[PDB]
Amino acid sequence: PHDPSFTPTQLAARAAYLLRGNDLGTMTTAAPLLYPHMWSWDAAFVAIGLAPLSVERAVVELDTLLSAQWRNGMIPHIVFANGVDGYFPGPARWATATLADNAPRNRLTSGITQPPVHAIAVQRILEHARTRGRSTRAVAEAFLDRRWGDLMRWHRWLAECRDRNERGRITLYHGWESGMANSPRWDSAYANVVPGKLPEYQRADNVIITDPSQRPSDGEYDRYLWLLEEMKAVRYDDERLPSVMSFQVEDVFFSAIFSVACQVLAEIGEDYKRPHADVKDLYLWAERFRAGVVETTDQRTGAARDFDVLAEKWLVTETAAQFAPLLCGGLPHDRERALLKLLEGPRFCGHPDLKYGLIPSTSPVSRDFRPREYWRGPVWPVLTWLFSWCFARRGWAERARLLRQEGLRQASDGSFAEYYEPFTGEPLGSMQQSWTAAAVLDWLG
Amino acid sequence: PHDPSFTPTQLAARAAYLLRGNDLGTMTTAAPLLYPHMWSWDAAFVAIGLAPLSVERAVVELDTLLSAQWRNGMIPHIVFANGVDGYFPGPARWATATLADNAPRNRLTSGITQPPVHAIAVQRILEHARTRGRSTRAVAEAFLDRRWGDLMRWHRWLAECRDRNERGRITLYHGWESGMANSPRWDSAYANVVPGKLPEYQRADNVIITDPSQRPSDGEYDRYLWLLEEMKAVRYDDERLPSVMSFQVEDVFFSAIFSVACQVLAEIGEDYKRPHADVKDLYLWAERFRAGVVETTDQRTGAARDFDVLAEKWLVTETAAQFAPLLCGGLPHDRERALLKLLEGPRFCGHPDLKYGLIPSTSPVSRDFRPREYWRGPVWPVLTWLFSWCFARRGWAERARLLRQEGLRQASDGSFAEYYEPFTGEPLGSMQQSWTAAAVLDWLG
Amino acid sequence: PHDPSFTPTQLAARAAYLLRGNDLGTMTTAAPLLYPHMWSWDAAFVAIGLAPLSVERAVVELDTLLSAQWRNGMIPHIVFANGVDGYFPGPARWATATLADNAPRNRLTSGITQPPVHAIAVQRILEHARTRGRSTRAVAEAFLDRRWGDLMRWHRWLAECRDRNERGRITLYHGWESGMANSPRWDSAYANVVPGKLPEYQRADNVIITDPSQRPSDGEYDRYLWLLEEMKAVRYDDERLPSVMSFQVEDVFFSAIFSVACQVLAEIGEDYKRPHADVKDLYLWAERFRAGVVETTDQRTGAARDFDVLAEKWLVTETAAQFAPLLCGGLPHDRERALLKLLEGPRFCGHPDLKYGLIPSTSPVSRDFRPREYWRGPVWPVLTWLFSWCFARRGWAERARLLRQEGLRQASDGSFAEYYEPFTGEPLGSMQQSWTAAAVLDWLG
Amino acid sequence: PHDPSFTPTQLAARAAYLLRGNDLGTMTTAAPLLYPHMWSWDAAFVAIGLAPLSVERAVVELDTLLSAQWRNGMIPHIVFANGVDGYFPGPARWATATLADNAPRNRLTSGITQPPVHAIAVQRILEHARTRGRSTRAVAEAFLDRRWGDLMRWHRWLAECRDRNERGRITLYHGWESGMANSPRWDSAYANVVPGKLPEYQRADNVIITDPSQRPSDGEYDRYLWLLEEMKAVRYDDERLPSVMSFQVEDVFFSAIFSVACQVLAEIGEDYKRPHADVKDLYLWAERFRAGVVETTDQRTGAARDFDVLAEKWLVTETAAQFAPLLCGGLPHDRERALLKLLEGPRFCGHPDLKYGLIPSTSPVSRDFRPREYWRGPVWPVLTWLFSWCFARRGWAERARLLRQEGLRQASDGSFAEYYEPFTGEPLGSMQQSWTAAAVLDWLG
Repeated sequence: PHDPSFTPTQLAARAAYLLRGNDLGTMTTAAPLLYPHMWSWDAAFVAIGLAPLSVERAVVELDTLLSAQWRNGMIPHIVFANGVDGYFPGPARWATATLADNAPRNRLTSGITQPPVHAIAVQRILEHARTRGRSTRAVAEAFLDRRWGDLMRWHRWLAECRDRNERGRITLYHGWESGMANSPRWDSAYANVVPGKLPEYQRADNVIITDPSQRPSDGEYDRYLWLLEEMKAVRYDDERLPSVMSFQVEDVFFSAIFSVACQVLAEIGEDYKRPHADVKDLYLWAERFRAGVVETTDQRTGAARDFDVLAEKWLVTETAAQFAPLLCGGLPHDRERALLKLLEGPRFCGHPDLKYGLIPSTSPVSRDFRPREYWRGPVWPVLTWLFSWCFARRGWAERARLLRQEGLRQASDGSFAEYYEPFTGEPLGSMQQSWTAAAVLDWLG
Repeated sequence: PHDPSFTPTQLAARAAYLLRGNDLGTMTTAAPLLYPHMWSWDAAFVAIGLAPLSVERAVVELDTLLSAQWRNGMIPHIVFANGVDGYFPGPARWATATLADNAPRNRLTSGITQPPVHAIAVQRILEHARTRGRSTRAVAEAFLDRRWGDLMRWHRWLAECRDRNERGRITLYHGWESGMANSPRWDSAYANVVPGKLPEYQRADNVIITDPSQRPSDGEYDRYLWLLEEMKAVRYDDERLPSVMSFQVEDVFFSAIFSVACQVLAEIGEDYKRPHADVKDLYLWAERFRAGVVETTDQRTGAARDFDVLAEKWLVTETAAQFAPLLCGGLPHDRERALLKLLEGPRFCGHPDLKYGLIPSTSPVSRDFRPREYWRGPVWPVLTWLFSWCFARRGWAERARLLRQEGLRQASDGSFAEYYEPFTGEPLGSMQQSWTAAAVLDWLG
Repeated sequence: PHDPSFTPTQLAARAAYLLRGNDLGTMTTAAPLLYPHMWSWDAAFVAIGLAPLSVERAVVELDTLLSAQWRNGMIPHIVFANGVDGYFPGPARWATATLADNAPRNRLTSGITQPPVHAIAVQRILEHARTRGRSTRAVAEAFLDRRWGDLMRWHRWLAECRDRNERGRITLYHGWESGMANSPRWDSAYANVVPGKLPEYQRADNVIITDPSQRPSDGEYDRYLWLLEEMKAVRYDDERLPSVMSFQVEDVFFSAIFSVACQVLAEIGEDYKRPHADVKDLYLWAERFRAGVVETTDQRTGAARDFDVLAEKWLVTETAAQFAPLLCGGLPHDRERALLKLLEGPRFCGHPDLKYGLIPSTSPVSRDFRPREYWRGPVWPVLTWLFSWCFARRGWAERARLLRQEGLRQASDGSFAEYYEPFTGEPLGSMQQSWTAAAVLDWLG
Repeated sequence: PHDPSFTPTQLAARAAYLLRGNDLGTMTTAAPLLYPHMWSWDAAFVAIGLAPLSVERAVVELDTLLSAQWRNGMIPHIVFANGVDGYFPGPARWATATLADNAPRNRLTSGITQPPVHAIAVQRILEHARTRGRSTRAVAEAFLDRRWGDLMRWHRWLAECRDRNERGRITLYHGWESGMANSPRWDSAYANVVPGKLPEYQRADNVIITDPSQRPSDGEYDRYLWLLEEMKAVRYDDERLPSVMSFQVEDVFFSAIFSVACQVLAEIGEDYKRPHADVKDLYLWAERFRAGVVETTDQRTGAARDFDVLAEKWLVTETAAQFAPLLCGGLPHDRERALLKLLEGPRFCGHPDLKYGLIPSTSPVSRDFRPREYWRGPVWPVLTWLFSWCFARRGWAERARLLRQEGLRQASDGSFAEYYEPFTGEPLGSMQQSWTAAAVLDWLG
């Protein structure tokens, strides 16, 4: 009654209870109903959440994801559960099994990608395994033996096929590949996507989340689904997409995560005596994408910009993605101090009306801000976790600690919500969201 | 490496992870492999462990158990999982579905009972639900509406059919009904059980636990299975068992739990406006069994004795069951002080070689003590929990706290072992034992 | 910032820092400025708070108090610090050094008493000492050897000199002896106190606490100080007080504390082989004062009434002292259930406007309620602690737990306030109050 | 009992109780008896430990130290408490009041310096203050206004007067200035110190710590005290010390601490708009002393060497000071990996006989190792803390976490020992050492 929050032990227990409850056997759904399949970057965070519970099962989560890797190295953003419906677009709509030459056999997947947080999950698994003794280390090391090549092929596909011009930024062909479907970042690029005759469909997502203020609009879904038509028309061929896609953007946040992931995987490579050529390529990509991210930045504030490849235009918006350079490093000293002032100030974590000192997905002072509407404003625990972990890696121990503390305070209601209203703290999106439980589990230690 | 123990949050998370992992859907197995079905008093403890995680699912656990209640009110000690093998004796051996007129329809069960800890689980569910607000209170109250009569019929069957002579002690027809299969308590009664021609069988339990030092002997299993033959021969008829059973003992520990359970259920009855006649009967039974327990006690030490009904003999052994009167109250002041001195002294919790200050199942100084052998010596987390909870209810806050603290220290290895070696702390029995995880979850709060 | 509360470790650290900061050497002040001397029941709580930090120093605190015990057994409510000013009435006003035949030599004290919580502090010291090993047990046991007789003389003085008619209730000659100066309990007795020629004085308390809404009025202080004149006029002679005092009340809360303290001290005496005649007397007094408390109770609600000895009338008020019978036991079952319903319902802990689920000193629905005014409404951490500890000793583990949880939530601001505003949680009275820090330290474990 | 360790809250409480117990008013002694005055780098750590308890009192600690700063900027290593005896050499032996032109007025101090950890304490005070709201921020900011210039003069004195040749390393004229009196680092330099006519003296330190195995030898003390005679003979004149001192070493650990402290203080200066010329000088010194540390390093292992200025030779020893480059950064990637391998391997934290995974002051495999003898082997909580904090600032979050976890495990006995036996965990040196309590308080959060 007086305090509906849970203690740290109750919260850790409920988080673990949730993760096991979303386990289908060898894959964990991203949420019970809204996302009843395996999503790529959710699966990485699920592996992080499972590592304190079972290193073996955390490795299983990544093995399942990597078993769905495309022939060319791409990790698709959905690995569909066998016989499960209730998410749209589902496998019939993607038609990758029939159309895509590089699609896996004996797995059904989507035909687009998602950010490469996977190396970070591998590091957390290895860190847990090393505290657990010989048998558990052997599990994690056997996973490295079995999957190091697949991880390399994933990073190599990103570096070679989504950065064809060696600019150090990743090109996306769908806003879904950013992880942030309706971010204001993509609005001006989506405005130039004009659907042709689009085959009939009915959304599933807003049958589960019925409050229209919390999900994208019908007109946005028409553009999301039209881009699918464009990809299917060229049978998901990498070489043909640049010629046909109505949406081609360089995603600076994805690019910064890739830089970090390359550096992380390179250090794993050195510690576990992987091939020197692989380690050298990883360090090369880490520096290439760090530089690519820095090249986008405002010289006064450090804020990173996305780039619309079709319009040949920097995309200037006020979202959390602006803070990409903080994740990967590389900014000059003065510019990074300015970027931190922006982060901590009244446009983001310093905004006087926020319930928690956390990073809203869109600045509350932006014209684009909508406090309930998915990536247009709400506070996302997954981002809080990713920022806190990257900040700790930068050496910003107190900044990381504060994000963790506020994230745990927000999460102490036990809803494990997908995102939270930034002013009232109301849980929004799906409840029982796996990567929110995973963030809590990793934080609580 | 240096410290393989888990933090309170890691331990709570792993305990919850385990409980959900043993969940078959509407019943939780007592262990993954050794006990791959629902056991009656394990199910009560599972409900206690689930209450901090999901009041709804805790209620489901008790609903499933009570759906298997016999027509006469008996709660059987096993509710078998549909299609699951691997425990022996299984349903084919009991043959209750074919033979027992009072057996449930559409559930397969054993033909014997187990201690009535269920009311304690109901109290813990209600206590959790009241901290969680209106909707959760409604779940727990709807369970009371739906199951109060079944709980009454359970207590009434114990009081009327297993205490036919109104002595205030429960008669058992199998040592398995005590929850303590090979306790030294039953050795002299088992010595008078002479098997006839016993149908061939092969144990399953020692295929899973292969160390022979940790389980009962083949000769003990022959007697356990012969008693089954005696019960089947009279088709599990309550009225016929006293005439045919080679094993008839009054179990003072079971009797003390019943007294406590009656008092607990009576208080629930008063708080939730149940029928006055039911509450009055519960208080009557609570006092009858408190007196029955006290009547067994040594006048100098307070230690409670079991009674062999066939031999007409008090059973004097040195096991944790001696402390029955501490659970239910009723001893004169001087005698209870003596009993506490026995508990805290060098024969039990004070023994100088114990790794933890916990109650061994058999006194280490007894000729009967075997440090690995099931109920002949090891320390059982389930007993630690039951003693700590009953002690707190007596008002012995520090004694309860110390048992909890030592139990948590012992459990901090994360094996969730069925029992522990009292000197080395080695985990024994089944790992991943559900009621050990439940004790940890309840303790950690 | 977004949440100014302290973590448990920060709170425990700050509580201990405070207690050591208030240590003058061999006595701890009750607060830094408002109460810059040793008060008797504060000193008991200080000893409880010191026990987790230093058993030696906890023992010193009680040794210092008992060194000021009067020749007849009375423990006076203030032991003044040598050469310290800033509290009024000071030693000159009491004039016990010169007037009181029973006052101690080479300590300056007041001339009235306070509740006998001291045995509870001895129990907590012994419980800590027993967890700390041999040298620490030796310290606590030596304190018992040295002070058991003084503790007996304290209890004997209460039983013989403040319960002259063996009614099982303690008579007070000053409202200050209740520990609750301006409780509504005493208003009708104080209305019959008419000061004669009262020597001029200036208050000190409201120089420190200047907000007039938080302290008693000048008119009340005139009565407090006039009662001192009546005592001085008979030189504090126990035999003459009944003939001259304008204020003579039986305090049912003090009486219930005394019942509990006698039972606690008797159990200590048994455990440490103290003289049997002493233990027998303690148990006799425990039951006499239990019965005396029960005799006062409302036949419907169980609520305990104080008694005005001069007016020969029961004093019916709506304060926390009504709950005296819950501390010591003795109510018939049905009436204790009614009393608990009153405690947990909308007149006390269930009042809908309370910030915390805690017991206000006066019911918010009473015409006497004043949310800021000392004992006329505020929530006192010292009472939360006493009720929680007594409730645990009754066996009401969950009720005790809930009081401790809410008390720790309230105290997490780190002000260690004397009392708190019941609706807003505003800290009131002296900050850095020693017994509030002691409560927190005992709770946090 | 079965486990004498304290819970986190009990430990935090006892640490704070200790720190307040060692408070003389405006300075905290480094220990109760062994070190009954203010030491300079202890005072910095005391301020860190006080910051979670009282930002005001933490600031006072540094104000008291800086009030004893010499005219030339030097912070002396002892500020003597007025009229306190029991440490030798005391103020009479140093004779700085009468001989040293730069000694402060109305403070008594020693005549040598100690490592510049002070900026790290300022950062922790500011970080706490920023979580506590406006009044507390005002206190910390006022301290910066009042003392920024003194902090600059301290850093300037080190950079200009103890690095006269701009080598980026700090020259010591006494092994006591390293904070590590009897480190094997200094043995070959001390072998070239030949006392002349040394005035008679009696040690005080080994009257308190009487076990000869835990303190330096008489022969070492003769050399410590003779160096004082050489300084007094030139009246502590900075310009004359190079011409007369028999001990002149470049201390690479002190140098690395100075690099870190300059970087930390420069960031503070930027954040609080201090003069730009000061910030520029601080960053210049941070990089100069980083480079100076790196220049000393082994080309295979990265291990840092001290330099004997008189012998013009690198000092190669196997102590924790080898790890200086991990604190300040600057090693090439491959050599820093080698240095981390040395730290985590069998010569240091991975030695198989260590009770805790912590850094011994001297390698257990070195011929110089002595497991009880002050800096010749014991594990020092102060160094665990410094390494953990510096490692977190490098971004090595898991390495920092592991040091803190093991440090808290070691400290959970509550002795707050000066140092610990590396194999048995036996507390050694002074108990109730202030900077050990400070480490614990900072860690527990």
